[PDB]
Amino acid sequence: KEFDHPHVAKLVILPFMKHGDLHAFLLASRIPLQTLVRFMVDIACGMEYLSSRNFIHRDLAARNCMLAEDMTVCVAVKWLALESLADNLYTVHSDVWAFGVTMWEIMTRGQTPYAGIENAEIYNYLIGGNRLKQPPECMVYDLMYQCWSADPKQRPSFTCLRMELENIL
Ligand SMILES: COc1ccccc1CNc1ncc(C(=O)NCCCN2CCCC2=O)c(NC2CCCC2)n1
Repeated sequence: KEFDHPHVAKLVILPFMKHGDLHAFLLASRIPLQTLVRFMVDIACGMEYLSSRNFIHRDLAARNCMLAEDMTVCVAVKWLALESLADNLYTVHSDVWAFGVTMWEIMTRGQTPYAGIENAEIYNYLIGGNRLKQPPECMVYDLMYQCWSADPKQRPSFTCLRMELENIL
């Protein structure tokens, strides 16, 4: 883990991050569409770097992304792909799933995905063709929705995700 990218947490023994994790942060602010999308580009650059080095993360979520003082985000069952729950299969494609849900957390400013649903009924709930809902006023919903295709080969790579997100400006 001698990785070095500005959207991947350095190994120093971790740096001190003035503004906390992105989850607690987004939660402080609830209790603009333009700052949230920048959050998403960051995590996507971070994730592009890791998967290029064939590092499979396995626990991507807002809680595990960190805001530095400059306010860039760096990357450090409710997030798990169909195939990770059913077959304990973890890949770039399930990491892409998790990002999808992180994209949703951001847009809900830190809501527990599938809030009124138990851990145990998410699978059943996901094979039903059901996904996380488009949050009240959200443009973006389409990209995160691709990230949760049943066929992991239809989920867009982190390079595509970043571009669709960078593009959206
Ligand atoms: C999780 O560990 C890390 C991973 C990657 C880089 C750095 C670290 C650890 N560094 C670090 N530095 C400052 C903090 C830290 O707490 N900073 C103060 C943040 C307080 N908040 C929360 C809402 C707004 C605010 O300013 C921290 N917190 C851990 C992470 C999640 C909960 C507790 N952690």
